[PDB]
Amino acid sequence: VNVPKTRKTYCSNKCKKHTMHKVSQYKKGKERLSSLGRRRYDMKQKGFGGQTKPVFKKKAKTTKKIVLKLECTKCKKKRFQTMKRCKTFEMGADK
Amino acid sequence: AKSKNHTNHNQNRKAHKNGIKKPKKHKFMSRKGLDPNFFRNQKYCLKGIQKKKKELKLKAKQEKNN
Amino acid sequence: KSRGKRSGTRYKFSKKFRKHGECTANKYLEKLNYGDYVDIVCDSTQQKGMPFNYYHGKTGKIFHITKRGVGVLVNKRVKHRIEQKKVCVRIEHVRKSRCNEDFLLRKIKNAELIKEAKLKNEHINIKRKTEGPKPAAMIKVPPSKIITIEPLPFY
RNA sequence: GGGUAAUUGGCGCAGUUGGUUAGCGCGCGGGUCUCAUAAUCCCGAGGUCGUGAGUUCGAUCCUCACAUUACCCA
RNA sequence: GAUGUUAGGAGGGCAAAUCCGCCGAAUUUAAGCAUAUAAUUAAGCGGAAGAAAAGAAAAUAACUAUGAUUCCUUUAGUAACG
RNA sequence: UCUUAACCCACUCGUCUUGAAACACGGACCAAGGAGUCUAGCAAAUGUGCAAGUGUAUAUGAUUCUUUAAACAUUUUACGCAUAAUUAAUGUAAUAUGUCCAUUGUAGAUUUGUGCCCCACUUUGCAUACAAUACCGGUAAGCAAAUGCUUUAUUGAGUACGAG
RNA sequence: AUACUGACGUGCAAAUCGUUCAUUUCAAUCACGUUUAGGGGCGAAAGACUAAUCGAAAAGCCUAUUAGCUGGUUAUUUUCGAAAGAUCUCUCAGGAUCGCUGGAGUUGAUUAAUAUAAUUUUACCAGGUAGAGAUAAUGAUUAGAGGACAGGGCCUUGACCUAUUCUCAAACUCCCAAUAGGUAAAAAGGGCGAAAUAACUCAAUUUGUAUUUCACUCAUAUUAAAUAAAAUAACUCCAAGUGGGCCAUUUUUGGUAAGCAGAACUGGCGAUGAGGGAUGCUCCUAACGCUUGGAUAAGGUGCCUAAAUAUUCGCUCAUGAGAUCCCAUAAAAGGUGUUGGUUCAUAUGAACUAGCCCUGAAAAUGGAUGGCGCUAAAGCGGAUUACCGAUACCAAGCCAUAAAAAGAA
RNA sequence: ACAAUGUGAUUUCUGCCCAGUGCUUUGAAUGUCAACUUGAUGAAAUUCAAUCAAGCGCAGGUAAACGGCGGGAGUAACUAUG
RNA sequence: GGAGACAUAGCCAGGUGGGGAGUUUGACUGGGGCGGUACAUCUGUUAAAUAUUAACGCAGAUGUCCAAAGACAAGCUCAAAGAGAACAGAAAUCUCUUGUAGACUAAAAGGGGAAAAGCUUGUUUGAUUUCUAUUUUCAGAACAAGUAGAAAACGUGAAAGCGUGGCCUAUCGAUCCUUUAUAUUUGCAAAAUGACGUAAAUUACUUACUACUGUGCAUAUAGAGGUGUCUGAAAAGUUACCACAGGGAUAACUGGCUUGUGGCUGCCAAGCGCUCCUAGCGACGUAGCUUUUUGAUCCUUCGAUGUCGGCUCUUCCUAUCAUUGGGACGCAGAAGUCUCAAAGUGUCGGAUUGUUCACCCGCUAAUAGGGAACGUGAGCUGGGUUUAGACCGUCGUGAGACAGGUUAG
RNA sequence: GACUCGUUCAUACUACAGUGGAUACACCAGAUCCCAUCAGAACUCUGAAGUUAAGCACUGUAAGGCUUGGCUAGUACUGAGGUGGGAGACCGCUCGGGAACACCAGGUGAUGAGUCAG
Repeated sequence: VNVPKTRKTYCSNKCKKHTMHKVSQYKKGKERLSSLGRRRYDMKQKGFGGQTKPVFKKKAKTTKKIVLKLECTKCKKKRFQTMKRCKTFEMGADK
Repeated sequence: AKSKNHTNHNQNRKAHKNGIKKPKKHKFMSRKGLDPNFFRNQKYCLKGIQKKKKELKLKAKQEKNN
Repeated sequence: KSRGKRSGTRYKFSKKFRKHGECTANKYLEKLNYGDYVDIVCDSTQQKGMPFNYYHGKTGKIFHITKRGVGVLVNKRVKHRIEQKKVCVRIEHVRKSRCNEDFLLRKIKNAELIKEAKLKNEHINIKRKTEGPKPAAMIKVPPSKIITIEPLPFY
């Protein structure tokens, strides 16, 4: 599946009008060490007693839903767009 | 262990026992999802008619009072 | 095993022989007022607004109308109880019913008949006849025209 | 997922901001008794996308594949 | 610092309900179980008294402010943890 | 009454079980013992008292001190639950002063009248059912400097003379 | 402690006895003292042994440990009375939650009514199964006939056409039943008018809509089609038990079949006696307070056994007759057995046919029309009566329950 | 000698393979690999980098270590076998 | 004496760590394990003409693909068949005629589609934001997939219109947590952090007035990271050393149903039998019986019906092997084959094997076939199979496995 | 007569013929501009010189098809009952409901609104 890199569309925030957006691919990045859940988990882990939780380990599906990041040129407020899970994803490629 | 997996048997017999129940057939019902535009217009109509009726009733009452 | 939306619909939703091809243009003109009775007959020349299997061949009151949609109150048997279900369909499948029209025609005919009778002060049994037993009668049969019969031999 | 290293002609490998190689091999001609041999053809999306500059396969960035280790509240 | 059958004295052990220090489980609960839970419990070991412990502000509040400690009534099955 | 007879009938009880008289299990006999309770907290039901309140807590007080380890008493905003909701939250919070009037319907109990008693009109219009409007908290959306505004959407275990 | 797998095996013994046998100066045997202790000891190693206790000793406590599993789970009468479906479940011996049940209450009916109904009616739909079709389509599929593209010498094999022909399909369909299903049948409404109201509608302040207010007026002395121990209804609450099921007809899928596996509709059975089926959880009859008399059902009427050795017309002899739904086996094929037919020929020969009967017809404890028995049947097939025959039915009494009348000298 | 195993008198012999898993030997050329340390950034918390631990990896050694130890065709004066 | 600021020890930190610990080790399931997924789903069929509806029933499909294969308009008509046109042939392109779909429509299969839904071309990004009413399964919960709208903003077409993903039916995911978006919404608990900002004012603890005010953490709202045992535990083996709670809801044993399988008997008559259907046979076919086999089954028994065989002993059967009496013959006698009445009487010695079975050898009159809970364990025997020890192979990293053998039991 | 919009959506179709063109439809004439292409073929535009030859209308055909009706046939099938028959397979009866193809006969259209021309 292949999506072009700019798209004229309705802008949800700080607009009412259809205008151009730049299109990019969301990615998760490194979890913050001082985030509350990680702090609780770190505290549970610490000291004796071995691993303290579930580990989400069974592992089935081989794809992950593709999400486009939309940025309006006129007003710097961004918006998400979700669509079906696909195996091979391309941005701006061949016609 | 192998055990029978379905049957509709006896269900009908139970069902008729308290009778096949009917809905309660209310004359009016909520208009919530039904057509915006037309029902908002109606809300104005009801307010209009009601206001005229109220004003006339007040006029009769105050006039009767003197 | 599976039971998806158009499950088991093969012959039911398919058109009869020589009845393929788009919904006739005239058919959009038909009048729908609130509380009119209306049949739900599937088509398949139209795809949007196609209703689920059960509401095929059922008939109910119209309670709501949109740009091309029609809400129909249909009774559904669910185990020990009928309950009322609001089936939104598009106009191509909704058909103006006739069952109501029998009663309506009867009202009109009765009103005229009653008005005339009452004017003359001639008491009258306006209610439906509901076919009684056959009354007695006298019948001429020519004695030369009568035919007589026996059960046939076997072959 | 981290971090690292490797992918450049048929084959195998060097090189990095003023360069597209060297060897083997192939093709073809030259040459000492037969070969080793010299000479010339062969013959390069430098894994991928984009940027930074007088100037880039080389540097910044992007991504896949291969490799080695390690993480696995994912 | 030793040494002394030097002179005067003291401690040891028994008893435990309540009481004070430690040390310390698991069966169990989760319809399994690993974190939690059982429980700062039981067992183990030390020490007191007619009661003990605590106690005379490195307190709480954010009010018109309270004012050593203990207990009752309560806040409260709440803030909170998981 | 008991006792034998006689005609006709009549399979070991309990039990788990689709199906037990069973070649299913438990029962040699007898006597006595022997198994859905108590507390905590919650609920509805129903009873009972009081009623926008309610409960007198802990505790004090009494010529109360066999019973009494109960009963009795409690100088003109203690606490629980109720009396208002809602939102994560700073928090905000119920028509609205044209009038001590008490939002609008359709059915609908009870009442008044007519033409001591059935009617059919009228008349008042509870409970309740079904709707409808207002308005309050959250959220939208539109506006936006402000005691934030809005005819519009929504959402709530909300409200429209209490019920606990 | 080897063999006798000898004695004993409620022993002489919770390992004994007899006979046989292995062992004897050494890796020998015994005594006593001493050492090592429980996930520990010890083991020339068997998970052996550690006081009759060992793949984790014995004792007490934590501890009345815990158990979706087994067993048990206590007076009477009376009333109503289930389920063995369903969804989700580390779920299939469970639980939750629906279903189905009782109690409590209100509302409504209490006016032969409207609401209403496992029902029909008249309207009106919706259908694609049995069926039917192949020359209607798709797929199968057997034959020839008549014709104007290929190989060989007008001719042969054809292909290919055209009109035909034999047989076909859960997953083929021109067409298509029955049964089953839905909607319809008027008063809180409907009529035909007027007038209002709106920011909607439309070109339309009147073009509609919809509401509202007024008018006029629609059957009702059987009730806008019947029929109805039709309100014993609605509805709310709180809660139970249950969530293994099974059988018959008919429809039915798997399987050679199965008292087999799996479904569909209904009825049962389960939880249900009683009368009949000899005998029996399910078949037939019929559902049960206590009694008296009556008359029957289902079924019988030779005796067992209550009613007929009834009547009336037939058929039937069997040197393994036959005899009652379910239901307790019998076929293909034969018969110059008798009985009727039916078709042919010249009261005979032929050919068929179906009744009973015969052959085909073999199994183990002895042996089963229920038994004795039965042949001018007590057999088989009818018809005709009469009779006998239930906890069912009718009349009457008595009981409780339920409702109704009805009552504060 | 002490400790740890395997095998099991004598006699006769003790073949092949280090790929797999073990076990084992070298190291600052070497990839990764922890605390600490050390520097940079920031107002600080933080956030970043960097360093010669063993270990593994990288290079070998080892079968009286665990262990392991192939398959098709075709071919000789008869046929047969190969 | 020696070693020496190194050890050692203390505390951190990495590695190693079945030496030792704690624990787990799905479910369905015509026994269980193996195999499979029927566990989430979708088509057709089974399904019995509304809806419903099952089996480890049947034929299959699903975990994707897509900036166009999306959106809109316009133009065009396809598959195929015929007859033609240098190279040119069955295919090449071109032309004309015939062409209701025999094409194509991303992918199963079924629906739907011809001035299109197909194909070609133009323009585009609505594959958008916000919110309802709802349908399907269903508890009338959830997700998911839709249908009908509304408020926005747009896309296309001249315009009506149509467009809120794919012609319709499939293409999938709770809580916590993380992650990145959104806001003139909020918090960080006695306070403050834009900013002494803007005016004043006096010399100060001055007065008004300002939607926007540190880092970090947290919320609210919205996506996304995944639970395929798909309404969501982070989970491997073994026990023949084993324990306990239960189960005939469930195997290994009889009996029971059925009789595929086995065994036994028929019927047909093409042939075989020198010629000759039937003396003796008997294919192609076809109908039964039997329960001495093996199955299928899982009704009965798991708070125990003592599990093979031999020995011994008795009775029953007949589908007769001998003996007795007969009949037929491809019968000259003899030998014999088939056959009918026959169950009176009999039916053996051994070698070898745990053996049922088997095979010999020998006798014989013949060495028939069977039943009785596979007759016969409070009659025996214990060789086999089925406890603990042991061996060898293969298999398993291991503990260990073996419808392989072998030995003490 | 003719047209424009339609309706029912084959009695309206198809195949082969014949018959008809005042006015009308049409074919037909042309390419400057708008427009459209490979090509004025189509489409578009601009004409009005010719013509019923076709389209179109009307009618015909032992036409095919389609459509009513008969007849297939009370056949096939089926709801309810049955201590009915049949060894079984299956088949009657009682109360009911009741097809299809083929075949044969007829039929081959009807019509709403508006307009022009004798």
